[PDB]
Amino acid sequence: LKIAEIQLFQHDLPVVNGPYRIASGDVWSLTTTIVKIIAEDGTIGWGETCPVGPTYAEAHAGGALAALEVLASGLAGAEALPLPLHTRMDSLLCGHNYAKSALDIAVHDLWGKRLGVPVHELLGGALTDSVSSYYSLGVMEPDEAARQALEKQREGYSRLQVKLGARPIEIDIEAIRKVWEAVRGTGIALAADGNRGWTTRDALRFSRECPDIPFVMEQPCNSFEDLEAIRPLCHHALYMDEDGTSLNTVITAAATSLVDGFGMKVSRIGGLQHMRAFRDFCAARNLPHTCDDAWGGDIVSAACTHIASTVLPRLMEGAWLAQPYVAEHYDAENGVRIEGGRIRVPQGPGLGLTIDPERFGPPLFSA
Amino acid sequence: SLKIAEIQLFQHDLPVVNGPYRIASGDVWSLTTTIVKIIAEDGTIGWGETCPVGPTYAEAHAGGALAALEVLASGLAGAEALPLPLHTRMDSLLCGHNYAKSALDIAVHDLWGKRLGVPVHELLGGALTDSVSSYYSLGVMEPDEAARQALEKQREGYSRLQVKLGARPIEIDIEAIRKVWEAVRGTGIALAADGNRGWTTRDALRFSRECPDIPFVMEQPCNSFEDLEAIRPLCHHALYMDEDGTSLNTVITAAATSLVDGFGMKVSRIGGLQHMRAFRDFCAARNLPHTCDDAWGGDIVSAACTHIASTVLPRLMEGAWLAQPYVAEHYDAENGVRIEGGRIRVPQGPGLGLTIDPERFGPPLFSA
Amino acid sequence: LKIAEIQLFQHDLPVVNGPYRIASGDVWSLTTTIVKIIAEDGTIGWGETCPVGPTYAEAHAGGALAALEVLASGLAGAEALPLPLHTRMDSLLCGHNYAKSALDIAVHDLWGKRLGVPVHELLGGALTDSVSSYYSLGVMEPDEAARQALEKQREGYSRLQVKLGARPIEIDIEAIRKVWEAVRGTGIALAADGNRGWTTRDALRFSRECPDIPFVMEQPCNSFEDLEAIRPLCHHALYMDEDGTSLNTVITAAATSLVDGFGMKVSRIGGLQHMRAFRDFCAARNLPHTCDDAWGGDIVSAACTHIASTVLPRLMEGAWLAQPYVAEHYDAENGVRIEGGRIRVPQGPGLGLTIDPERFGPPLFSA
Amino acid sequence: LKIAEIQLFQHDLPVVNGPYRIASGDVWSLTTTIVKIIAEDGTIGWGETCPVGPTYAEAHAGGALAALEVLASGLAGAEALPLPLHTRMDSLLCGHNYAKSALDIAVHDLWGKRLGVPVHELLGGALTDSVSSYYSLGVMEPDEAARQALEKQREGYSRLQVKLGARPIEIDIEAIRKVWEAVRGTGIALAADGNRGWTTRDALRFSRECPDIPFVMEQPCNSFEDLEAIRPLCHHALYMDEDGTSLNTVITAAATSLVDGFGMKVSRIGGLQHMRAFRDFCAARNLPHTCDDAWGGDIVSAACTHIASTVLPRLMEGAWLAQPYVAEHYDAENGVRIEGGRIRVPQGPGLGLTIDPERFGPPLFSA
Amino acid sequence: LKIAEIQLFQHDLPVVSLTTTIVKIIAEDGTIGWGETCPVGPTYAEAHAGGALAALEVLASGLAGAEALPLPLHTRMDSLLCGHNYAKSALDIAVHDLWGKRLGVPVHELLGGALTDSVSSYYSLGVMEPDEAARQALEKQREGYSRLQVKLGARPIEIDIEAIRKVWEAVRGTGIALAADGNRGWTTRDALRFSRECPDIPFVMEQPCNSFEDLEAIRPLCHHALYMDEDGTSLNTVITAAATSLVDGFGMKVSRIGGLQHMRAFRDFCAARNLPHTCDDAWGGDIVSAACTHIASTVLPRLMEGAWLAQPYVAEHYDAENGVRIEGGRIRVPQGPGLGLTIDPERFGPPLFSA
Ligand SMILES: C[N+]1(C)C[C@H](O)C[C@H]1C(=O)[O-]
Ligand SMILES: C[N+]1(C)C[C@H](O)C[C@H]1C(=O)[O-]
Ligand SMILES: C[N+]1(C)C[C@H](O)C[C@H]1C(=O)[O-]
Ligand SMILES: C[N+]1(C)C[C@H](O)C[C@H]1C(=O)[O-]
Ligand SMILES: C[N+]1(C)C[C@H](O)C[C@H]1C(=O)[O-]
Ligand SMILES: [Mg+2]
Ligand SMILES: [Mg+2]
Ligand SMILES: [Mg+2]
Ligand SMILES: [Mg+2]
Ligand SMILES: [Mg+2]
Ligand code: NI
Ligand code: NI
Repeated sequence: LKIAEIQLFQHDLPVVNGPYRIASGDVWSLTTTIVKIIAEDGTIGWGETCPVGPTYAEAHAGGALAALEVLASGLAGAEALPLPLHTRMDSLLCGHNYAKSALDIAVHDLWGKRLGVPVHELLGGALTDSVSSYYSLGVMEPDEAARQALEKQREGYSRLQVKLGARPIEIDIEAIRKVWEAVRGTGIALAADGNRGWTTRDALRFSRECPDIPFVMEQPCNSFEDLEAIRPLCHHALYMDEDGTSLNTVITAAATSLVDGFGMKVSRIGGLQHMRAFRDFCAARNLPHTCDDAWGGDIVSAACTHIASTVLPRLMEGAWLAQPYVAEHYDAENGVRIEGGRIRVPQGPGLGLTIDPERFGPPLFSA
Repeated sequence: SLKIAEIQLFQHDLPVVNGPYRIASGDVWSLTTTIVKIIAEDGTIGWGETCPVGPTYAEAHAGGALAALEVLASGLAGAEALPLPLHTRMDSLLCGHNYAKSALDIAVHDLWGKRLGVPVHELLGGALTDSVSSYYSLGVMEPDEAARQALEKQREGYSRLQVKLGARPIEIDIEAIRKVWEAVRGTGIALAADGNRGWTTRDALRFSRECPDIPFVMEQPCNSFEDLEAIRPLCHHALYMDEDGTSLNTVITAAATSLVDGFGMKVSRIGGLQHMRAFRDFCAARNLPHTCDDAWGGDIVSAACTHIASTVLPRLMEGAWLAQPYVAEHYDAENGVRIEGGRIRVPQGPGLGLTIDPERFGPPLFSA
Repeated sequence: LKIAEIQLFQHDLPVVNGPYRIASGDVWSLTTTIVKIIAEDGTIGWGETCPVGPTYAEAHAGGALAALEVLASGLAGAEALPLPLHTRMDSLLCGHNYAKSALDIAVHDLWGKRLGVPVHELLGGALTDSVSSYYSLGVMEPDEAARQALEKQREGYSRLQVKLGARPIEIDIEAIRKVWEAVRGTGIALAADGNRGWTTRDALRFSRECPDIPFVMEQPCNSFEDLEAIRPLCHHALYMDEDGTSLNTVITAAATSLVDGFGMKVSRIGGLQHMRAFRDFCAARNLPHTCDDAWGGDIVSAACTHIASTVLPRLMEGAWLAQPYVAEHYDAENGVRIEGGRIRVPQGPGLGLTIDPERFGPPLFSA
Repeated sequence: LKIAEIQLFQHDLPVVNGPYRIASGDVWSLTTTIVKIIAEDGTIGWGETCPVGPTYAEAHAGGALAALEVLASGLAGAEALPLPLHTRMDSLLCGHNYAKSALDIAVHDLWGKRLGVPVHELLGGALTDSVSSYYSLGVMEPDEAARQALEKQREGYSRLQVKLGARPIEIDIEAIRKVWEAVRGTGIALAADGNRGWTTRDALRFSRECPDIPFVMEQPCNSFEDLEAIRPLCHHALYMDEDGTSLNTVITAAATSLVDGFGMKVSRIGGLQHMRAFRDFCAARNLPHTCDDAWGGDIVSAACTHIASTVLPRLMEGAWLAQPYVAEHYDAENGVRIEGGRIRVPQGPGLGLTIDPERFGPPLFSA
Repeated sequence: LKIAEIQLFQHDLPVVSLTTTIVKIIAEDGTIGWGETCPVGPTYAEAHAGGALAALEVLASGLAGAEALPLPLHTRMDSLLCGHNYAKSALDIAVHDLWGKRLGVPVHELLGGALTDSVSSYYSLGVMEPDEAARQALEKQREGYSRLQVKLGARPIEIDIEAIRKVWEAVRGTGIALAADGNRGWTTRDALRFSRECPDIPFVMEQPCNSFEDLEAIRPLCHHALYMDEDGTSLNTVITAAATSLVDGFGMKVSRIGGLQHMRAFRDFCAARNLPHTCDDAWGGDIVSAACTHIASTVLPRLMEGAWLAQPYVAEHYDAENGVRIEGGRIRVPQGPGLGLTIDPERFGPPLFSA
């Protein structure tokens, strides 16, 4: 089955209860980029990519659109299968995983609709009908973080990510301690996310002062080299997030045993094809990981949920979704949502979405 | 959610045409293959196969295949016929025994493709090519004769030659590789020197040191992972792992430490197509060439290897070796894959692309 | 003296007060595989191998029988001595140490009977007339683990292994702490056996939270690579168990100083010939080790007791026997047993057992 | 002096007598992206960035424009100095060095015009009035490469880069051998550029077969990890080019002594501010390097020539310019050009260019 | 069976003399076992005849009542004296002799079972003029030796290189294995040169330099195999060397490693790691040579680089009938009980020392 046409759209998503505060930069609203692939038989597949602001990673909305124009321009006539798609995409544009991801998601949607099976089947088969999620607390005053921590634990979340940084480390330590005192005993898993915001000096301190607090340190420092620096000097587990920019890079990290796990985003790694290989890699190495993306609506969230359902539950640290912060569903009936801290896995063909072909207005670009 | 309703096991002898096939770790005259038939609840069937290359090549043998498949089969009825649910269930029934698990994995991919009406290569992500390269394996033999066969095989169209060495003085192995190279230099054919675990580090160092002018890769020259690590910083020839690549975990250790420049990879050793496709993706990310082989087998094994090989970037695919030229019979005489002009046409039918008579292998040895 | 005939049998050993709980898979009852070697003069030697279920290690009862069939089929005519035996066995079948072990044990039994000396003499000579043992606590409720631990210390065991895993690490930590509370001050040695069940994340936490508890961490993680990962980050001693699958691998581990000691099983290493080499390696390196096997009756237990008797007591962490969990003795008079937490070493020829040749019924296979 | 306005333009540059063949992908024509910064007093500075096709690196013309739109939109009121500029740019957009480079170049042009001094003075002071260059031979038949090598050597180039790859390694070896047979005896420097195109297998072979040929191996393989893999196994010097994506990564490479030198592009490292730091790092480490960019007209070429003039000549491997492949000059009088294999350094204020404010037509974007 | 008495003797072994030290262990039933240790003079290793005797007096004085088995023996010996492996080796050999005699089986059976009835040997060429070495090399190849060790050093590296090239030219085509033994005599500077100039000559470099550290220095810079000899002073050190893959093989001496009990462990270690090794000792008569031959017979022949014996340089036998000897470059393995020797209890005269 061949790609006949590709259409590109953008749409705004304002942060409900915003802003969402991250040490690398806060977000109040997001411009998502939507891909529709149309097959020669008229069937469609949807894809999406939505950077969380322009400073979180090497990605932005205008960049997604520009890269997708290049990719779309060379894709008519290509087979709508993941390996042929990626081979063609790599021949048109180097890098830009986050743009490539949107086309990859759309191909998986189209493929599943063609064969009449859910994307999770195409990814090897779901191991579960519902997946755990985790809640991310933005950088905030310690007492409020403690208050929300308990609130989200009572709502059913199995894991809590505490965002830190962009302020003195004293306050970050105060925050993690207060959150811990609020939720200790509940068995909820704890991640301290520095979002590249800490010098090695302060990362060493954070771990050294808190041996009694069972957080994992998620991307505390700004580079792969700084993770290597602190690894032999921190007795807490270390997780890579922002630095995991390719399958190659994660292979370097986990075979050198630099980290004990990953925050992983579908768009950063280049789509479900590479996310599936990443999952298989982590399973082989017994390394827990999340199944996230940067931001987005129903399309992104469906993609993450489908991949998350194929991960051994003990290794799946949770699928984080932007859903609670997004005031819209592209598909009000079937769009995934967090319920009791968990997410029900879609069972329809493809991503499990029915979205009107003209939902996102006239195309910004067609090829 | 199509479930497995019944599993049947069989064994069948495959005598080596023009045998024996000579390896440093153990010669082979005839091989016992183990066949799995998975019957789904709608009566659709999937075939799988595993056939160790004698009992001394690797930690695997025909009797062991059957015994492990009995344990796996006994706990598999009612399982979903999808790769991840299958492997999760299999791992809950029996630790290790990748070569046995591989047969069930292949059968599940066959059944899955038939249910969906698509070839196994589609299920593995999509073929990049309609035909794949192969390589010829010259057994350990007299040097001038190795050279004569090497040229014959090059002229048949093989893109790559594997020269089997070992179980004799290193002097002779060096003589062989030089005679072979003299015969084919200038044809551009790729060259692998396979020590088949047979060299001490002493002799491996010598083999590389004496032949900088011969562009072989050294395939599994020594007996262990540690010995590969020993010679790696002291050999200026590329090094490939084969026998030591016993799990996804192990190959990840090897390639991210850059111990090797490539792999001979066998579907059964890695535990089936599910793991082989992850391995493929790992090699693609690392730009590491690899083969797509298995130990031995008939049409079922050979189809499995051809399907995965079709999904590899041709510049990284060192060839799919098949036992086909050494196997007198085809299970499916019409659709069974075969080597023609040193290459292999990729099957396009649903599943593995085979139709095998349900009673081809006689009554089941075991059913569960 | 040459081997004239080999006979194979299987026998079921139901777990007394079962099941025995392991993170890698629990056990309710076990099929043991018995080897009888008949020499050309009619003298017999017995051997045995019994995996602890099919998921603990790469070994199962059906695999033992299948491998022993191949080995037995090429063994008539071989000298009944350890090196000629292993040389012939390696020419017939690659690997399968647990099967090869049964034939090795039988050869040592036969050899000792021919020469009129105990197996411990053939292994270099016993250093003691009784050996220490250790008790293995299955995964259980922390308070009950603590109660059983004190009870076993009071029986006279010099060491306790606490099995952990297949549940949240919080509970494993609660268990080790409560066990320690119960037995501290008695000087009983403590092992915390993760049985390959912990991610590196959780292994780091287990050590980090408990510097005050003198456990060794026995095989906390699933691979050699994960042991390498946590080694520079845990201040507790690390022991290898399941990963010690050959003399080659042990040499890698202990000369890189990856571990401070070993759980070692006779079947995993391939028999008494390799176990005595292993013992000599540990003595040269001052590394303590156990002298165990997976499971089995009188034959396995005799083998473990004989090798254990030749180890310097300060390095011998104990010989664990399945005996207390096995209802029946093959030789009720001479079969070894744990008394006051210790085991009296047999002094008769060979393994020190006399088993009726028809004890296990007719042979399943003869060659 | 503050920035009052930023204008963005694009312009076509067809490869004179192309294509220019690279393993990572050939080029027939390039779209350049031009920046004009206007200060509050009306003085202007010009900048430029022109990726060499979309597959050479993680950069493309559409991406340059999209990123520059984001950057320009937040730069009004910023001080026209390198550190204030980069600090502001980094607060607006993560990464995208190739886009940031264009604004950096425009800032240096403006700054030099305000102070009445050449950019090379602002960079610390030129050490020479003319700089060496090197000629890059595209991938071509070995016989043709050898003849072109001979012609360029006789023309006066001090160094030749031979582009290789995207074909059997046998042909690359034939090519470097013939080039060597042509230029041995002339003293010209030789670089063999694999352009990320070789597996480690083939890179090992290329070096092993040619110890008598004094090439440096420039970026033979596809990743930093692959350079690390071959480094202890190749007796030829190794240079990094494509992998040198930030000052951070260069520091990792040269302090671990992974490489003996660099091909460095101004746009990849993020502009003249970072190129100057890179220059100082190479001087401290005694590591030779080029002063190139990916492609471009007079603006890019001026920037490269200015930085190149400040490098110790013995460490300056040459400033490669796209000029011979570019039909037009933005400033026909003052635009730099290669003559006798060398480049005369401009001496006017700023970059030393006068370009009509309307040369590129109406702005595509203004902020 | 307990040790009742231990007697020590010294004897001047005439050459074709060196002071050998003989141990007789007498069991309580009157059964005797013979052991021996004989350093090659005082400068080759940290060992000498006077030291052997002094250490053996200490060991003998605390051994009455000990069990005549290898592990009880070594446990008691280590409790009486630290190190002195070469002295301990003599008692270890005597214990194995006595044990085999008691059970009526050869030492090779007690060591796990012989894999062959005859073992390969190798010839050691002393440091000599290059043309002479080449002439003798061919001579010894034609006698049937499967391996040739060329001793080098104590002179300019230029001449060592000339010597190895001339030897190789003389014997290439015969398949004889070649070892270049630097005898700790080369600086790393010269060891690097020796390998670098000779990639075409298939020697292994046996102990080229003076320390373990120097072997570590040259290992990543030499494309020739490296063997350890003199530095292999304990099982512990061997484990360090071979698991770090510092070397590709060993020259190993029974006395240096502390006797047959430790040599057997070393053999098993090399078999696990696929590392070839010799089975030698420093010097000695029939007792030392029997011990080496028994352990050598239990090694996989492909891994056994040869048992070197002092026998052709020793002008007498303790047991002329059963003493091992090299014939056609190989050694027939003894088959009688113990070491396979019958030596008169009064052969060496009255004890120098008894305990
Ligand atoms: C919590 N996230 C998954 C959502 C944001 O995009 C930030 C990210 C993270 O873990 O850093
Ligand atoms: C050539 N093979 C694929 C066939 C045998 O199974 C041996 C194997 C190899 O590469 O060694
Ligand atoms: C305690 N054991 C010896 C008995 C089982 O076989 C498990 C084993 C262990 O230490 O893991
Ligand atoms: C020679 N260059 C500077 C021109 C192209 O942009 C490629 C580059 C290189 O060195 O690879
Ligand atoms: C050849 N040896 C065994 C005898 C001498 O004692 C020297 C020694 C060696 O290999 O160095
Ligand atoms: Mg994060
Ligand atoms: Mg192979
Ligand atoms: Mg254990
Ligand atoms: Mg370059
Ligand atoms: Mg020596
Ligand atoms: Ni510490
Ligand atoms: Ni070299």
